[PDB]
Amino acid sequence: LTQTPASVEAAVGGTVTIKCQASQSVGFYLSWYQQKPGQPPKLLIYRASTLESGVPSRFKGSGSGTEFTLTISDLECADAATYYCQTNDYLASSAFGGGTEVVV
Amino acid sequence: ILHYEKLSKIGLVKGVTRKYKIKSNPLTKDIVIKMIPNVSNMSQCTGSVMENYKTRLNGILTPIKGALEIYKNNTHDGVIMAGVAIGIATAAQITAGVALYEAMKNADNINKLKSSIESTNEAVVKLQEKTVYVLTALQDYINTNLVPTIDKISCKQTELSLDLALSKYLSDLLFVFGPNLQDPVSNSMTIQAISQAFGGNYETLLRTLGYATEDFDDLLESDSITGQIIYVDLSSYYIIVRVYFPILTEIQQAYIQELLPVSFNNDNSEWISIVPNFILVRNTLISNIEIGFCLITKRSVICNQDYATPMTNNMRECLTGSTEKCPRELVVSSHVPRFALSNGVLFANCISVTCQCQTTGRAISQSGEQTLLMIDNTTCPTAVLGNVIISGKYLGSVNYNSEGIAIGPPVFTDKVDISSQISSMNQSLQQSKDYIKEA
Amino acid sequence: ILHYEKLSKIGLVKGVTRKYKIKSNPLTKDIVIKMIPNVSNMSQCTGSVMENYKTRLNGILTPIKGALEIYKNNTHDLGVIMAGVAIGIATAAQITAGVALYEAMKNADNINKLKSSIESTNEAVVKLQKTVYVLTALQDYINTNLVPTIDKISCKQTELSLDLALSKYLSDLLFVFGPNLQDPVSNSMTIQAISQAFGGNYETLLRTLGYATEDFDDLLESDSITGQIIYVDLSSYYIIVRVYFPILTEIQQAYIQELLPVSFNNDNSEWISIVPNFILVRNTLISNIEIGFCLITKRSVICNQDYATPMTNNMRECLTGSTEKCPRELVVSSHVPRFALSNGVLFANCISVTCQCQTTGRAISQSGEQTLLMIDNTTCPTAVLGNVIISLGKYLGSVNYNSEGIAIGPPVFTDKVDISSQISSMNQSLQQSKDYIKEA
Amino acid sequence: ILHYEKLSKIGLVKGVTRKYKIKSNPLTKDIVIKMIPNVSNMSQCTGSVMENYKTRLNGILTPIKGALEIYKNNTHDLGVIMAGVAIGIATAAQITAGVALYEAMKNADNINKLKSSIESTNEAVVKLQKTVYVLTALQDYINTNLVPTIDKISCKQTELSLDLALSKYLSDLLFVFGPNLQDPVSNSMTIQAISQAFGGNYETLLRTLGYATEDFDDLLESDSITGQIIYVDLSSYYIIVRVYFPILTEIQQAYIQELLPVSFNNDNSEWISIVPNFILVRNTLISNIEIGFCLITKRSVICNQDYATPMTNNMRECLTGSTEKCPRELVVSSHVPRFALSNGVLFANCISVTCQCQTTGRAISQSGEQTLLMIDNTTCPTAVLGNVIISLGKYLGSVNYNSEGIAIGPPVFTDKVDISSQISSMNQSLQQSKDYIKEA
Amino acid sequence: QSLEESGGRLVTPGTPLTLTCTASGFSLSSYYMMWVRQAPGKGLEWIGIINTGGNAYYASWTKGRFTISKTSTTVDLKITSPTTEDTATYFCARAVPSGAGYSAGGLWGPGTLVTVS
Ligand SMILES: *[C@@H]1O[C@H](CO)[C@@H](O)[C@H](O)[C@H]1NC(C)=O
Ligand SMILES: *[C@@H]1O[C@H](CO)[C@@H](O)[C@H](O)[C@H]1NC(C)=O
Ligand SMILES: *[C@@H]1O[C@H](CO)[C@@H](O)[C@H](O)[C@H]1NC(C)=O
Ligand SMILES: *[C@@H]1O[C@H](CO)[C@@H](O)[C@H](O)[C@H]1NC(C)=O
Ligand SMILES: *[C@@H]1O[C@H](CO)[C@@H](O)[C@H](O)[C@H]1NC(C)=O
Ligand SMILES: *[C@@H]1O[C@H](CO)[C@@H](O)[C@H](O)[C@H]1NC(C)=O
Ligand SMILES: *[C@@H]1O[C@H](CO)[C@@H](O)[C@H](O)[C@H]1NC(C)=O
Ligand SMILES: *[C@@H]1O[C@H](CO)[C@@H](O)[C@H](O)[C@H]1NC(C)=O
Ligand SMILES: *[C@@H]1O[C@H](CO)[C@@H](O)[C@H](O)[C@H]1NC(C)=O
Ligand SMILES: *[C@@H]1O[C@H](CO)[C@@H](O)[C@H](O)[C@H]1NC(C)=O
Ligand SMILES: *[C@@H]1O[C@H](CO)[C@@H](O)[C@H](O)[C@H]1NC(C)=O
Ligand SMILES: *[C@@H]1O[C@H](CO)[C@@H](O)[C@H](O)[C@H]1NC(C)=O
Repeated sequence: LTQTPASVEAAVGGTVTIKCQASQSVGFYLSWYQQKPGQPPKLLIYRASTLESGVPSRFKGSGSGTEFTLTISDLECADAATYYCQTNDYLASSAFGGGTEVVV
Repeated sequence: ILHYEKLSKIGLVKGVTRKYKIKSNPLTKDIVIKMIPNVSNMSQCTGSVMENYKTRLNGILTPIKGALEIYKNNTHDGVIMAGVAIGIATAAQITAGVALYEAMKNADNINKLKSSIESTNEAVVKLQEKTVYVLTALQDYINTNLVPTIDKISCKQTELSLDLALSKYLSDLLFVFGPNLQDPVSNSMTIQAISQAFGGNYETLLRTLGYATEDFDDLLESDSITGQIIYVDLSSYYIIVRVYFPILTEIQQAYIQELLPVSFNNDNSEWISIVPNFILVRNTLISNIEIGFCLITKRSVICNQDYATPMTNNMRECLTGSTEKCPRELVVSSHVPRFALSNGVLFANCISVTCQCQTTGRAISQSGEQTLLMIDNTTCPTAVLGNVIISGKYLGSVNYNSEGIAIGPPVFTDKVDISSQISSMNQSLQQSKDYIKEA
Repeated sequence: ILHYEKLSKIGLVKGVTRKYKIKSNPLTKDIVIKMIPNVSNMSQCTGSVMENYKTRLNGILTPIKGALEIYKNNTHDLGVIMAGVAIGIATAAQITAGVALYEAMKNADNINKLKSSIESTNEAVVKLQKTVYVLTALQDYINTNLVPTIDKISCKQTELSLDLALSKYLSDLLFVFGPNLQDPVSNSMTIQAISQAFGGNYETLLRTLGYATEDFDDLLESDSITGQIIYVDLSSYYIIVRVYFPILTEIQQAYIQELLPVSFNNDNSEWISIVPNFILVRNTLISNIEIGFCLITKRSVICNQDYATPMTNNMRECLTGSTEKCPRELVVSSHVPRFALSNGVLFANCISVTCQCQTTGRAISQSGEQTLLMIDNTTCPTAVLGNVIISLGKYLGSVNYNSEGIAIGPPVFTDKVDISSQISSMNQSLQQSKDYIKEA
Repeated sequence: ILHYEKLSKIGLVKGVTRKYKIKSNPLTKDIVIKMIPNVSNMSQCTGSVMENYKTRLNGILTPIKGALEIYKNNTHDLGVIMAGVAIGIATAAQITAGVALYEAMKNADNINKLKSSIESTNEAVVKLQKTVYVLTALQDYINTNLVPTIDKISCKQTELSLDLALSKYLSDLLFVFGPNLQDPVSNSMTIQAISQAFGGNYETLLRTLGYATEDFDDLLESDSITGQIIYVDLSSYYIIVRVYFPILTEIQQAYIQELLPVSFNNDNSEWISIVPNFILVRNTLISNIEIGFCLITKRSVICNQDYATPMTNNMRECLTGSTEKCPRELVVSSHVPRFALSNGVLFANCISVTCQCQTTGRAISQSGEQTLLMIDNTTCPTAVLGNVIISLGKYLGSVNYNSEGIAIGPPVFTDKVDISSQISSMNQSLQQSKDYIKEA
Repeated sequence: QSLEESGGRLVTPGTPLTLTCTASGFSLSSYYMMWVRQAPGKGLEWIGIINTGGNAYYASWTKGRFTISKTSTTVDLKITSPTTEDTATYFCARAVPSGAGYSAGGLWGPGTLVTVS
């Protein structure tokens, strides 16, 4: 029901890990987005393990109940923008999480 | 021709006579049974349950297809079956394969609607083709329990509940469609078992197909309505089954006579005769009948086969008024019938039960010589047996009570005691043989 | 009385002794079971399902009412007299149950005065004024599943769901209330079957009525609780059943003795003795018992009725200490008992299995003569068999048991298909002997 | 070595030959089963139903705990030194199961340190923590049907529905966990029965643990997967059950032969030979098999234990050539098989069923002396038996099969009452023969 | 294929405002149409979703100040009693048809800045 991503990593040329944990159990259902400035978010991961068609082989994240983390294996300049982890379990109310800055 | 009067003196009181019936002349009705529900309304929550369910269902189904293909590959256009390819098979399997091949025309006609069959989301649908009824498993539960509460509960509970429902359905189905069923080519599988695919309510299936008769219940209960699998699809996961509706045809000059047992008194002991209770008199030829597989109604007996069995010559000789050949068994239990009423007269071992008349107020007594005592108007109208008072006449011999008859030797019917009797018997025979050889 | 010492040497170890119990003295309680849910709510859209269901149920119910009115019609007050000529053919149990049916007909009539109130109940379980409990069928399903979601799903789906539920209920019911029930005038039908009209939930049915007793589970399991139908109404579609609660009264001077079998080595082959496992030693009259129908609780055998059956003379003679008459069967299987424990002392066949003594380490073995080996406190304090180490007690019988020796009876074969062959061979040989004797 | 050619002349046509497989080498796993659902989400209005349910389930569970405590208190580790004296009367299987129970008790305590986290779970299937799985009973129903519709219906209706559900669950569970379960210290109870604590959902129970094996279905259907109870917690009302996954192993040089029967005729009347259908030719030793308990597949017979039984000597001879030894019985029904096919060769009783082949176009006749007729290429290719056309191959046996004839054994009868009648008559005839011998 | 949506000019507080998504290239009844909001320099915020039928579920933090409606080939998010807090770039998104859960946001619209005086 509540999200708390706090990584704010600023590493260049290496793997970067972003982590968020829900207040209560959310099962396996959680999506990781990407938002470059001036553009709408684009889905990167849904169900916390599946990759949306089009994304590269990287952007492999995983986790379990109220604990999820996305790892960007092969980092480059093109991959530098805000990251969000939305809970998408309840139809009645689905909420986003705090923004993160990779600042590569 | 059973001399019921002489049998009544050893506790075998004539009972109810019934007629004998057997099925014949079936009628064929095809019906599809879709084995996978449609969850297009709530696909957001499926997850990976559908993939595992489909894998398990394919694993369950493929042996059936492999077995049916054996008889579908060889049969060619009557119909000639290649014996060499089949190799080993009985007559029933050959007949079932012939019927299955004959059903291929309707199987193909139904299969022509593969696209429409897969896209049905309802418990029972009717697709015009002649019309064919498509059933579905768990589609009513998904429609009326999960979809309505799609918004109230989380998508993790819906998935778990759907997985549990599918697993339970598979568990129920495995009892019938699992490795136990290794002879798909046969028309001896009852509709009650086949209904496990749809959920266990064969009433809906039969009503949908359409049953037109007044004795439908009697046919249904006696395992006389059976079905066969004529086609299985591993892509859309559906099976086409052909249901057979037969008609009961009462056999002529054949009836079943029932003999109610009673415990008689001899040598200060209670004995019960060991004689079959149900006797199949057909064309004035007595023989046994297997009642375990036959339904018994009040006025007739219904079976799906002819269960008549040969009866030993001694039994037939005894049933025809020769009581010397009928064995007896001693009674040690205190719960055994002691009296029986037939045609208005009362046959009752009158020493064990305090049998006592009412009109004159005296008591009815029997001497040790007699085995059973017959009570009717002549003796006195009303009889007070134990705690029950009761009120006809006997159409047989007038002097029934004071007749007397010889009785047979005793036996023991315990399962274990048979082996001991046989062993001791042989022991005795061997001793006599050795003695004869010595002299 | 059974001379256990001699019986042990042939591989029949004495087991646990149990008491013998049977039911008696039932107590009666009436209850009304409805067969049709009261769909008063969501009536605006139900289709023609109810009419078809009622028409179907009428055919199922009519035969029961027709059978009951054979004994309800021709019976008059005096005790209660009966018309023997009119009733026709009947057994003792049927008449003994018809008298009870007529006795309960008065309470059935008293209950029937509340037909309007019974027909108007729309809950799974209700009480009407003593008190009479009404148990509607499928009412919970309609109240908790269909009614709440009436608006969400188009009622054309609600009609189909109700039809499916009724069809499933009828399919379940037919297995018990169908043509298989040829005689409804008997009080020998279990509650687990009478409850099928309520969906198989007999726990609620029994809990609703008084059940105060500390031996309820044993009574219920043994199928000693039975109900009888004493009224059927084809206007409101309900049946008044009467349930019996008996009490277990243990027989005096009677007990059940169990002899667990053990394979024994004779003539280089292991055999198994063929003797009844359970023996009913009642008033020192040895007899068999049909233990299959009864219930075996750790401290008693509970039976619906006296199931004692006679025993042949040879098996009585052998159980008394004459081992020469007990048959033995060959053992070709590999999974059979080979040792047993009885009050500390251990009776084992130390040829098929490996025997050893933990305390000393030396192996303990038997020659080709001994039938079984008895390991006790004196022989070996701790015995290692296979992979189990077990401490042992002392034998209270003979000082020298391991070296007594006894003869054994003749072999037999108990296979179902082999009994016929054995009989045919014996008759065949009898005819040959008759011909040979007649020749001389 | 069954002399198939001679046996075929009396309606014993050889069938499929199958392999013999027996379960062996189990693999152990543990799983918790809770039996009281959590009602914390709808606790505000639930009545006092849960207290009564707990009271009843405590009585249901106490006997199992008492039975288990016998071995736990009396077993001390050295192997494990069984008390022996305290146990008293016990069986080999019971002791072997108790040893395994004590061995599993070591791990059963580690799972017991999560008790605080086992009551809090409110899901049908949950994973704790080296992993533990908790399968709450009757928890999906509450979460899906009752909690969502708390506001729609009055709390009284919800309480009544919950009580009905609990009573139904108890009714379903009381068949196997009640007084019938006299011996809980044993690892021979199928997983189907053990899953009754989970509502007959053993598929989910096995899927959670992982059925990582190719022959899972055969083991499941052969009762080869069994579970054992290794703990009972009355305070939290749960049970820890250990499941066994065994592997099938084939017995070398062992196979099973099936002889399908045909109704031959002799002396102007039909007959059918009485010979065992399945024969276990293990290590070239003929023996009977209790095929009823085993599972018959298309190319193998799977069993949980060696079921071989001895075969009477007079019956081995018939399978070895001496046809006259084995018996036969009369046929009065009109449903017995009358023809069969084996390796593309037809064995038919042409007198009972009309024979004809289209190739020649003329009928096939059988003389009175012959018993069965062998039809193949040599005679005429395509037979027209009944209303089914069939093409036949060639026979590998003697060319002049029909010319040769054989003798047949004596008639018998296999009815239950006929066995007693024959024994009595045979015992009577022997008595008269003995009296005649004594007189002279 | 692009969920082009009409924007909204700055409006004085206390007056209604309406936005629309001019969906094209796909059927609008096949998928849900969730609405999302993002204040400038702040994280995304959820403001409701609409079923295929006329059943729209709203966020807890909004006291029924929004109105979600569906037209033959467009959806509308009408605002009532706007205030300074309402300023943000509203986005129009369609949920992934299946396999992800509710409000997966498979495809998103360009977004429109609904500022408030
Ligand atoms: C029977 O024919 C079908 C037709 O495709 C074929 O797939 C199948 O393999 C055949 N069966 C065998 C045993 O060859
Ligand atoms: C499923 O969705 C279709 C199309 O919207 C609708 O016609 C049908 O009634 C729905 N079924 C259920 C279970 O609501
Ligand atoms: C027995 O006597 C009564 C008269 O008391 C008579 O009506 C009846 O017909 C007699 N029995 C029969 C069945 O003939
Ligand atoms: C055979 O009959 C005799 C005398 O009637 C009897 O003593 C003997 O026990 C009987 N044997 C058996 C077991 O049939
Ligand atoms: C419909 O159901 C509600 C709740 O059970 C009940 O209060 C109401 O009386 C019902 N309708 C009638 C008139 O019985
Ligand atoms: C009993 O009496 C009633 C009323 O006369 C009648 O309808 C019913 O058929 C009778 N039943 C029998 C079988 O005597
Ligand atoms: C066995 O021997 C021990 C000493 O070794 C003794 O104390 C005990 O009482 C003996 N008796 C039994 C019953 O084991
Ligand atoms: C009968 O007894 C003899 C010798 O005691 C034995 O050879 C034979 O196997 C036995 N056979 C039967 C038919 O029981
Ligand atoms: C025993 O054999 C004789 C002669 O073969 C035969 O007449 C008699 O019926 C047989 N009886 C039985 C069935 O044991
Ligand atoms: C339900 O119960 C859980 C604990 O079992 C609790 O955390 C939660 O707040 C309750 N409320 C809900 C959302 O059901
Ligand atoms: C076994 O030990 C426990 C713990 O002392 C005790 O409560 C129990 O009564 C003992 N005996 C049995 C048979 O329960
Ligand atoms: C059957 O007959 C044909 C023609 O005689 C022959 O080729 C064949 O070998 C025979 N057996 C078969 C078909 O294998």
